[PDB]
Amino acid sequence: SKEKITVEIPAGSSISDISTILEDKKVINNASIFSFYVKYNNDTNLKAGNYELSPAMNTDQIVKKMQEGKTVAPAKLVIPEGYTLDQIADRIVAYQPKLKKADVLKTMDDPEFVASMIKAYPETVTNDVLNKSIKHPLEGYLYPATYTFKGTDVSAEQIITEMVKATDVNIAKYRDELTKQKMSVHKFLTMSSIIEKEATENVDRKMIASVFYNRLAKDMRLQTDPTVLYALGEHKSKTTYKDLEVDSPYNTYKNNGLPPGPISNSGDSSMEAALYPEKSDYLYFLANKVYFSKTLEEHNKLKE
Amino acid sequence: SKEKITVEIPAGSSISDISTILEDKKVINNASIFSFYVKYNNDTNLKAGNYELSPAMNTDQIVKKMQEGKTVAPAKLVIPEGYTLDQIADRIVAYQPKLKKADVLKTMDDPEFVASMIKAYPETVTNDVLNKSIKHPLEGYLYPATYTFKGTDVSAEQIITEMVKATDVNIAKYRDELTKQKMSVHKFLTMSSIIEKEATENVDRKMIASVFYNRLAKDMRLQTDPTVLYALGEHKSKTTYKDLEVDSPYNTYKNNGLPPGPISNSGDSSMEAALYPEKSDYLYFLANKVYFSKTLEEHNKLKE
Amino acid sequence: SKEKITVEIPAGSSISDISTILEDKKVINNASIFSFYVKYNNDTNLKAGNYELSPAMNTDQIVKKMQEGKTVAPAKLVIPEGYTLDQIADRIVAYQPKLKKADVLKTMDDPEFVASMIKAYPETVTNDVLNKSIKHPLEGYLYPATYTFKGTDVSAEQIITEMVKATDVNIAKYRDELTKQKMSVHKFLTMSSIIEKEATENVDRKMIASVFYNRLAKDMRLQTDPTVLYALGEHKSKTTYKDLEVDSPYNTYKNNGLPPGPISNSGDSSMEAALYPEKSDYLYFLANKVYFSKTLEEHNKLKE
Amino acid sequence: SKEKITVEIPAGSSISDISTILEDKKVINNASIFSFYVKYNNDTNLKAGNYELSPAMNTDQIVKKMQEGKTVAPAKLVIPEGYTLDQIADRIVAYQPKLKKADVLKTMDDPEFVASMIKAYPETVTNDVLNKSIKHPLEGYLYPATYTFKGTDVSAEQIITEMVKATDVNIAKYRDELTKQKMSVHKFLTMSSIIEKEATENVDRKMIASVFYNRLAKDMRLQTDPTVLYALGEHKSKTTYKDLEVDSPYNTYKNNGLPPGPISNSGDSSMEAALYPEKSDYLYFLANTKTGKVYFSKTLEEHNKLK
Amino acid sequence: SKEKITVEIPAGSSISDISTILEDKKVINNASIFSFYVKYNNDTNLKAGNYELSPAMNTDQIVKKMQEGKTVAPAKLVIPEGYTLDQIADRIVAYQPKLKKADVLKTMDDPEFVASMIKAYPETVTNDVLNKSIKHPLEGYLYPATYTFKGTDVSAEQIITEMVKATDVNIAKYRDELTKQKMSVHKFLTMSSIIEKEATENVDRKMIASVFYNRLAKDMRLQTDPTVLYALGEHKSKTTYKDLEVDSPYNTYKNNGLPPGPISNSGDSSMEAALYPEKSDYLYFLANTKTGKVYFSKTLEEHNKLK
Amino acid sequence: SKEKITVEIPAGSSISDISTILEDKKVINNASIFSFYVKYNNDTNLKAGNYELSPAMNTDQIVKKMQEGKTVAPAKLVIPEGYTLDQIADRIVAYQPKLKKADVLKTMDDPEFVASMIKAYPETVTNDVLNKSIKHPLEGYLYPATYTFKGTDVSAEQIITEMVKATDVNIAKYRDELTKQKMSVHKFLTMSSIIEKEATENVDRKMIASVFYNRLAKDMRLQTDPTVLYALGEHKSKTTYKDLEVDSPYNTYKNNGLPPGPISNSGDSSMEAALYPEKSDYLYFLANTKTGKVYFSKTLEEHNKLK
Ligand SMILES: [Cl-]
Ligand SMILES: [Cl-]
Ligand SMILES: [Cl-]
Ligand SMILES: [Cl-]
Ligand SMILES: [Cl-]
Ligand SMILES: [Cl-]
Ligand SMILES: [Cl-]
Ligand SMILES: [Cl-]
Ligand SMILES: [Cl-]
Ligand SMILES: [Cl-]
Repeated sequence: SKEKITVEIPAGSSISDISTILEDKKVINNASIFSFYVKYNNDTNLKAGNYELSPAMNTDQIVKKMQEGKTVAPAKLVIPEGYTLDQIADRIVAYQPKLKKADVLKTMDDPEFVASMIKAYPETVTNDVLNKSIKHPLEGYLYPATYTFKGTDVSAEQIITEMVKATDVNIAKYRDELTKQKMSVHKFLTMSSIIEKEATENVDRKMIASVFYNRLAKDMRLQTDPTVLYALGEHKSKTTYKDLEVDSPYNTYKNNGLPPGPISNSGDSSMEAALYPEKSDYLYFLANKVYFSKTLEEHNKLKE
Repeated sequence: SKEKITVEIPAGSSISDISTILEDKKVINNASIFSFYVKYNNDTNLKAGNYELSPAMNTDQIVKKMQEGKTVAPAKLVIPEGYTLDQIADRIVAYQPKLKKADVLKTMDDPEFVASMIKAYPETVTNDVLNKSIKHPLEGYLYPATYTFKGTDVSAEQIITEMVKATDVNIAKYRDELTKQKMSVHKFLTMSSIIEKEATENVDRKMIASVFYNRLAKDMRLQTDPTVLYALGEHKSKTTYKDLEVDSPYNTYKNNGLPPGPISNSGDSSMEAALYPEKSDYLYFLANKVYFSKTLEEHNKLKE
Repeated sequence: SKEKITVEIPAGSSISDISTILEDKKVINNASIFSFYVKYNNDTNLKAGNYELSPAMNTDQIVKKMQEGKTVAPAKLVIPEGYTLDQIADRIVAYQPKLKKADVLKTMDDPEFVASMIKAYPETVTNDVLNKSIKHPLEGYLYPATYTFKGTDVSAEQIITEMVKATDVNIAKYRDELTKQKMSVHKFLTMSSIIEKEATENVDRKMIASVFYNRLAKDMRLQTDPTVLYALGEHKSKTTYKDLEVDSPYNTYKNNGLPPGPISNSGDSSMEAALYPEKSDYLYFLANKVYFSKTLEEHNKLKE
Repeated sequence: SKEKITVEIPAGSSISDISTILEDKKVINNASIFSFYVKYNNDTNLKAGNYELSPAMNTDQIVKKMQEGKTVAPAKLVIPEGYTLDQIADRIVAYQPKLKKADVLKTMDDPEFVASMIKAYPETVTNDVLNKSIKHPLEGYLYPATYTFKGTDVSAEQIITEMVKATDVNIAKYRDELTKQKMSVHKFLTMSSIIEKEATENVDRKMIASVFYNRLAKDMRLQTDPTVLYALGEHKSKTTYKDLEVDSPYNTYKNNGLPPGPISNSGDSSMEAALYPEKSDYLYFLANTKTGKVYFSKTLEEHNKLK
Repeated sequence: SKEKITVEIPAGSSISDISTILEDKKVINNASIFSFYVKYNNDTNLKAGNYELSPAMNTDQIVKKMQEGKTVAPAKLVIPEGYTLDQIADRIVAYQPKLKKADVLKTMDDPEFVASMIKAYPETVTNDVLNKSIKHPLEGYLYPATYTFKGTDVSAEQIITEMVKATDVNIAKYRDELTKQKMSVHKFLTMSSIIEKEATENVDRKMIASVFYNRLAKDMRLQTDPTVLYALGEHKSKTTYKDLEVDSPYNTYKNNGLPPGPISNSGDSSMEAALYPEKSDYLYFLANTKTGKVYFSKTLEEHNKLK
Repeated sequence: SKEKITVEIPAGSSISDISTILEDKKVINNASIFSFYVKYNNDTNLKAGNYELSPAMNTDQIVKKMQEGKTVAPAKLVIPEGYTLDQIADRIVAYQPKLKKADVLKTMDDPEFVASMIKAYPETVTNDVLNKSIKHPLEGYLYPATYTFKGTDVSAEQIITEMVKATDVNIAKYRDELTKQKMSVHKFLTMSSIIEKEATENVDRKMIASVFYNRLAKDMRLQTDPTVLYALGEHKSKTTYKDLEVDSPYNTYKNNGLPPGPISNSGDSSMEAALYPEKSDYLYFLANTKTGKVYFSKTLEEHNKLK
């Protein structure tokens, strides 16, 4: 009654994770033993979410409540900012384990599914996503936020649709300014993503933005590493010299202008940054504390 | 529904084997714990075969499905080529564990059971198997292949009968050529078995056959080791000099001609080899790469 | 049906013992795990006896069959020869665990129970057992043999009564010879017990008997160690010099003649020995091979 | 030769907590079996912190590192913006483990140590820091940067001195403007700090600064939460109502003007804002408790409306 | 003194997989208890391969051999027929563990190493191996036999040289026939190889050879699967339809003639077949996907009928 | 300082078997936990035999003794009555472990060793032992007693010699009677042995002896089971019907007279019986398969009636 304890099970939680949350919250006495019960009975299909449980509630009543998903708040699909479709796919299958990563990736790039989004969100997803130079059409169109779903075994299509919708809803406030600058949504999101992937912790994004706009204006290549990493389709730390020679239109070391599309989704500061850049004469920047230099010399003479 | 996983349990699988296949296939989380469940409840009578299972299927529902043998494909009794009745008996009891090896061996050599085969497969099993010099009448008559059975607790007689039948069915294609060369089935199978036991991996069986026919024709003893090993009734690696003195009609070091019967069952290449030997003047061969020498000298001068 | 396995559980078997017999006989796969099941469910009241069990019989069906005592042959109370009432009491409580040793010992020496035996078996248990010099009246009257009982929670009185009855039944054959030599049952059993406790493995009991009769006849004390050990009420190996001074009528080092009664029950050879001693002039003997010497000197000069 | 996984064990973590983090991070295979090891051997004295572990690392070694507390020692001493002396003390202890937190705090506030700084950097640290109402004299005077030391048992005094020197060196460019506006280094760093703690990453700090100056010129209290939190010497995110009543000169809800000194150190961004604010009519500001987008409103009603 | 059981741990085997193989092979008694040992001690870095273990061998030793990967080192280097340079590279590494697979492959294809062979064995390895269209110049030139080396850190070059020398020595008997038919050693070894990969043990290779020659004389492509598999540098059993479309001069479904070079080494049986085929009218052949009995049919219809 | 418990591990004991005997004997507390230790460490090579263990003895030591087979070594070599050479061989090996059973048996039957005994003890071991029909020449000639040896690696020959010497010394008292009855030492020891194996402890051996002599004088076969069992070289309790048909001169069901030699050694009791039997008309005897009380009946019917 008033002896209730509210536990929170994040999406993608292992059996040990669940067991340990239950012990931390005093619902059960020993995490190992609960893990043993689960594996012994093969009750591994536990649903994430928030549950109202009580101490000395029989182990089977607990497990059964979790297998039936009788929650007080649903499981949370958290999609962070700076994520590629591939990374988002990892989260989706960790959240809805009956889905397989290869199928989710197939749906995201499916011509018929992509066309449905173009039709359903015409002012956000346009024919621009169909450029043959783009690797994955919806890259950058799945918005960073937490999502929940009421259905059972929800499809990858339903899940992805909500992430496109959130993008449509959340950039509505930027729409008049996009029209004022005659900037397509696609380019807006492209610029935001390159700003997103370079932006450190507390670094000023509006300055980073100004460096990229300044370079576009003077016909200098953006020479931004996260685009090369994206072309090679990998989420690694550094980029070697051999990587700088990757033959891809996303390679901003060998191609002038913005890449064919975004390389990830973006946060609001990166979006504000793209639309309202700072006015400066900076053409270079180095990350870690971020030093903006305005000449060829100052930058090269600012190593170590 | 579409969440089904097909698992395959080979005949003779231990509890650990079963447990591990279940973990490999993602039906259960932990092999040790399933092993523990089985032994704790004493549910050790699990039937081999193929099952349609799903993840998070309760452990008892899994075990119960395996105890009742509710399979999508039956258990497979695999009898390899080059096997003696004794080895086949090992497989039979591993496949149908309510049978005891001593009883299976008794049935194989039972006068009344042997006579029934002579009557049921008259063109394959003839009075030749009744020669008092033969150790085990049906040696070589149980064909190498995979067998399945629908009945419950099938008798050793039913099982053995099918292996005799398969021999009858599969040598039907060689029957006209046997008549053409006036070669009894018994001798055909005898020759095939000695070819089978000498044949290495990729060695040419038709040459080995020609050496044995050449020796028969010149009244030389076959001097083939697997026959001595057979006489001593053991499945060992080497044959010592004291073994070469075993007093048995199967001993081709002390008796001229083919032994009284086969020393094992044979594959199709060994059978083709027996009926269609190569024409050559080779009288010796040494195994490991197989070198055929055509004179007394060349062989002795080809050691190490 | 024909898959039955007969297991034998001796009286006094621990849980490990039971578990191990079940594994040895192939009824279960693992003794430890069965032990775990028993202790986990607290099903420790398993009845000894012989059971018809089968492999893959569910653990609970096995335990339940043993808790209900549904045996094919009852539990065996084995009483060996050369046992004191105290040792017999150990066996009784190990066989019928609801009884307590202190109560069983109380019943054995109870005046009213002793009198009932005198009344029920008048030609075997007589007033001689009431001599105030006797430590335990029925000492030696409980016969060595295996006993079984059909009742539930049988009383110590019922159990002891059967051991007195067996003595009455089994010495019936010696009765005419006892009358011929005018030897009371009490003395007969007393002599048998001292012969029983000295008798080694293959030593001749009729010679030992003759030494004790020879000593009685010449008024020499029997000087037999097991009587001193009995007086001190202990089942130990050796007897120190301080033990030889125990002030008890059972002490045959300080009292002439037979002790007041038996110091244990006896086997048939010891009984035959008491009634039909050998004729000799031996007055001493030393145990280990047993050397009988006929003079004071020969014995003392036969150490080490 | 081996791959290194950094794991973090939070303070107050139970044995199950630790086991499960190891399994999550793929250093061990099974959290239960690890819990059993710890209990069986009775190795329950496991220290919280950051460790560099390897998968397949023998269980004994893992446990032995946590028992002894052989945690990740940073190659360099990094001091970020918006940090108080207490937090700097942590980064210092983490970097030079032979030093104890209590001593480093004492050195910071040691009258003789503070007097030596007033003597060594007279243009930067002046008698202003000795004002009776200041909690910690050098609060705000240890510059945010990356420092390294050649020495072996580097003392807290040596380290702190390098941070005070960095401040002195790095504000040299603002000297001319400070002299022109007649703003003391102390009031300068005070504004900078209240600006620093109120700005999310991308916020326009020059507007935040203008609000404060506007309030200051209009005799309106600054009412900035970070100053309340600093008053309580507490590193939390939100302030309660009871906190707003705290008796302290640092409480800008109860006192007009700037607090007696800075509440943290500041980045160049904030320093520029302090000296070069924007000329505007804004007197209120609110950052979304979601996006971190700062909205400046001219009047009290406009501000309240944003709930 | 002790009995030795060889166990095989396949690549990608889980801990349960390993435990159960040990129990199956009777090296340990209980797979569960072994899994627990591995997890408790955190000895999860167990290398795949072949090991010589003994029953009753202390658990620590077992695990220690697998961790260190102290696998069965063959006394001799055996190279069977039908092997490609990649497979020879494995047998070499297994035999001389100090050598790495990547280097052995590089040596095989090293322009300077190949030129040295053309110089050392001029009657056997000629400029033919330097044809632009060949994947690996020495493919087919390393003879199948058993080799042994007295040396200590025998180099890949020494080893490969002995195999090339064996080829040179062992084809000496075919020289006279090659000269008479004017068949280069290179085309000789090419035929031999396509014959080798198409014959089950007992099949009549001289008929297989006649089919190929017949097709060759009739301008019919050889359409032999093994050449397609070799084109993909893949050691599988069956070829899919997508594989038959692979763009490569080695693809005998898309190009007439023999491939640019051999696809493996060959046994004497195949070599005889190449030089002494049977005179016949067969143009197709099919081996049972069951018995391995090869059926030669004269026409296209007769062939198709065997499904 | 410590209490010692002797435990016995029978041949073919499983790990559970061993664990449970240890628990029964109170050397360990819990059979399960011990089984787990054995399996976890993979110490499954536990030798059968008799061990002196102590309670609280560290588990590792217990297991280590059984692995190495460091069993209870008797201080002295005791040879009881009714023992055959095979059984004596066991007592010898148990006492002097460096010796192997197969060698001790060979020495016993070694022609040169036997000839040396015929030479060293000519009054006792004569050419009679070399009779073609005897299984083991010295069967019955190794006296039952307790022996001890000062030597270090005492040989089987030295040991056997002492037992043959004991026989020679200890039958000296019967010499005069043997000469008077003209009974060879060999027939003497033969009777003694068949008398020995047929007597329970307290049975009157002089009556058993009279039966045999009576049968012998009446040309009735002795039909004594122990001779049949000895014929089969088997140490069992009961003889089956198939055993009674065994082809051997030792089989007294198929041959008249005494067997070719003794079937074991004998105690003085049996020896006296052989030389001084009782004069009686008994021709049959039966010992209860319960009490071991021997009943002698004069005729065939009286005997059969006792079923
Ligand atoms: Cl607990
Ligand atoms: Cl697990
Ligand atoms: Cl087991
Ligand atoms: Cl349980
Ligand atoms: Cl349960
Ligand atoms: Cl696990
Ligand atoms: Cl086991
Ligand atoms: Cl442990
Ligand atoms: Cl341990
Ligand atoms: Cl316990």
